Amino acid sequence: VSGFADLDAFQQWFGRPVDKIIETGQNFGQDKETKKTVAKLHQVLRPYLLRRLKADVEKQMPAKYEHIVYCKLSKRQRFLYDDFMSRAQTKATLASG
Amino acid sequence: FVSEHTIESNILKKANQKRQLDNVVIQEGDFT
Amino acid sequence: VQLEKAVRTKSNESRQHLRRPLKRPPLLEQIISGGLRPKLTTLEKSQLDWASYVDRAGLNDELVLHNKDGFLARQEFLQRVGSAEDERYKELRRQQLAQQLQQDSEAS
Repeated sequence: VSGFADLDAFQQWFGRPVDKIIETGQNFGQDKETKKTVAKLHQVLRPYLLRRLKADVEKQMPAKYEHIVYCKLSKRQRFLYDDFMSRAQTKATLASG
Repeated sequence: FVSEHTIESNILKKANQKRQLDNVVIQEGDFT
Repeated sequence: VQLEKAVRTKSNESRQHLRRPLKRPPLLEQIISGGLRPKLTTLEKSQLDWASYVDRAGLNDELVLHNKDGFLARQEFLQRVGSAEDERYKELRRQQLAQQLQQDSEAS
């Protein structure tokens, strides 16, 4: 019986607090009880974990430049989009097939 | 490529959050 | 009877001062608390975005006209025609099977 911890037994040990605080990352800067669960996870994962970012190799490493391109909508595709979206909002919000 | 005033943008929004999620999770490496 | 009367003759209840810290915000909670429009289910967030865009851009009338013509209307017409000819084929099959059965019963 060398089991690590049950999928339900891992919900007490971090788990629900982790995705509770983390998904509410706006208040995650409080780090009063969040640091407890984060530290527990770090300690429990240290025996089996190994991660190294691009900080280990940076002397000759071109950087990444993220760019977002905005595209307009064509006339007949706009017609298609409006028709489909109005039909979907009329069907889903109420009785349907 | 993201179309303005469309559903796609909203979907894109979701992704970015999960990205920074990892940025406040992974802290392993060489322990002191 | 004295203790009950003494307890019932209290000093009123002046300790609360009408406490109501949030729980819950009327509309800010529903629209943004926090990100991603709590229970957004992006379809309706897209509804708000598309309605605002079409209103501000003033594209409502031609869109309404072309959707009165519509694209899915042609699909509904095609599926109606398909159902009609399928029903006709089914009727032909049923009548032919009935004729074959009556001929077979007559023969034997």
